[PDB]
Amino acid sequence: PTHSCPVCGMNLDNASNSESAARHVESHFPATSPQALREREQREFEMLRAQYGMDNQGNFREQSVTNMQRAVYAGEMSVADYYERTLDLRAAESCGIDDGSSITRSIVPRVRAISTTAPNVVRTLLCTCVDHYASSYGDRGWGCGYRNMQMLISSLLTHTGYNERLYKLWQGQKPPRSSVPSISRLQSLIEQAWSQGFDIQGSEQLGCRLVNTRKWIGATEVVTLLSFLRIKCQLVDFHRPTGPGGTHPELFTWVLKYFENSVGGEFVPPLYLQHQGHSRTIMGIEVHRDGSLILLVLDPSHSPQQMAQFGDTNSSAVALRLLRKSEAAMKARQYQIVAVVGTIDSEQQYQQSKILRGTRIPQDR
Amino acid sequence: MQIFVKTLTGKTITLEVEPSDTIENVKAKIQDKEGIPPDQQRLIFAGKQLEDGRTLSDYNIQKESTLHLVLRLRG
Ligand code: NA
Ligand code: NA
Ligand SMILES: [Zn+2]
Repeated sequence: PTHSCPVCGMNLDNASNSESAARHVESHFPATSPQALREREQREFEMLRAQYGMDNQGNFREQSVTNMQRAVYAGEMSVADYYERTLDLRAAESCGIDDGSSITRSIVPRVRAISTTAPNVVRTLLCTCVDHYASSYGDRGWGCGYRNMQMLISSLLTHTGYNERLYKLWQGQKPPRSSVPSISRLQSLIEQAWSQGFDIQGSEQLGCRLVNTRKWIGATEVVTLLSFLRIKCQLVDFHRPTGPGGTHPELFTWVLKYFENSVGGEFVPPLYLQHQGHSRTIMGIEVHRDGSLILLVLDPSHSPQQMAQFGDTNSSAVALRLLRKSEAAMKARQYQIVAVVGTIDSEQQYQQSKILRGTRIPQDR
Repeated sequence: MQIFVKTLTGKTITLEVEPSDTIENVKAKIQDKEGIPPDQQRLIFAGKQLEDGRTLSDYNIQKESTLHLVLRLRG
């Protein structure tokens, strides 16, 4: 036997071809040596639960304390800084407000200044305003969906109509009207939305539990939250590539048309962008001199130090590469976008928005 | 033959399948039994996301295997 299966010892010389032989071997994953099958199921079950945070294990406050302490022992954070950050966190979390430690302000004018002077840029189409929220000590690894929600809310709050709806989340408390809810408060509001009947299908998928977890969320939880707060969304499902080499030209065309409503001066919020395993925020789009379209994508995995470069004395022209995504750089098999498109104006529409509805592009329904 | 499909909440259902059934067919059976749209279903076995056009036999999925069912697009 020139080659046999290293796990079960099957003679692979009589396989139909090399792909089927390799595919048999890989079916033993993760076993690579001669080794019940219900055990591998448990291991995979645990690894998927840990990845998605579906085991409810840990929470934002605990991870914050642990990771800040690790930074102290690593020499990265002074003990004084530990005390200031911990106090700020407790104070802001007492009100359900994000503590602002991971924010970078004024993203739109900073990006616009660099983009409009970039040599190959002919048009720069941006949301009206947005602040960047970076994942930090308490949420790195899992907070991306919530941070992107925070970025979108930071923009919506500047519009008095949307501010009026969002401000209802404070339920009696009277913080500054520009206050952005913390991750823990966002988890609470989603649980409350679920308990009033929003997206029963989705709440069941997530174990009907979000507060005091480190659980991954996606575009549907964004829609759930905003619909709960009487804000009308649209969820657009770019379910398969539409261009050569696995690219998404139809997503870029959709984003261009979306932001073309921004030149009139009317308020245009950014877009929530989901793919498998990670979410981001589309803050705008550039048209380059050959006519190609380049997304400007904010990412909570980028640090405040990375985002500070856009305001720097130098770091500008090439530093913009961090936000830019051409069609060749967007090759996930599937993307979903959530856009805010207005307000929910009656109890009938409110109740109906409890069943989430999405738009598929290309249309296959 | 019987296999199991288990979501990340632990909800487990059993399916009657055959080795020549395609993954698309299995997602249709999941929809018939639980009402879950196939476009929301991500089936995982032995570290792979199973492709709609391949069969259970292609993935060496035998009797009493558990497929893990991840739902929607999250991250
Ligand atoms: Na927990
Ligand atoms: Na880039
Ligand atoms: Zn083998």
